[PDB]
Amino acid sequence: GKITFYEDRGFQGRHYECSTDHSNLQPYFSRCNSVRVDSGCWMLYEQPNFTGCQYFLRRGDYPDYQQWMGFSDSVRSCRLIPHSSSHRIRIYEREDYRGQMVEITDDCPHLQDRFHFSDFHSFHVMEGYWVLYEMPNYRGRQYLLRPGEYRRYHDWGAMNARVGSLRRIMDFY
Repeated sequence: GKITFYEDRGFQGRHYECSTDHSNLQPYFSRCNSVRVDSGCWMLYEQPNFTGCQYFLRRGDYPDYQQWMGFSDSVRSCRLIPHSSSHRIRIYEREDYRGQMVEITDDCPHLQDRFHFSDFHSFHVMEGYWVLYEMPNYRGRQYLLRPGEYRRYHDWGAMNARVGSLRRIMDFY
């Protein structure tokens, strides 16, 4: 993976070339107003130690933070998402894997209109890496879901339970 951060929009000003996870990007730049993703899928985080708002980026040019649905120009830590050869998640109606459940291996641009239930409060990621989104069609607040268990929204770093869509992370081309 290779990603480059730029302090000013349109790929200007101080920049930093990165090919690894970083828990603290503050030594290399103080703001991030544009990004070039040479390769790989990335989760960027507004605050150090993979905290605060999260944003999914993949190969391509992002001349403004709005292009990664940024809340601001803050980017202070990052993860390079490893490859997933398959994706499998269980979606549950209530917290702690209770209520109705559905298991999917594809993307879901609208949770509400698609299943036999209309409420979504816990997830079990069996395979692969996903991005959970606040709103349908992959908009709003973004949350990385890694292989593992998410009993309630606190587990995926949300301030509340609002969810709308689910996308597998895979490299473009």
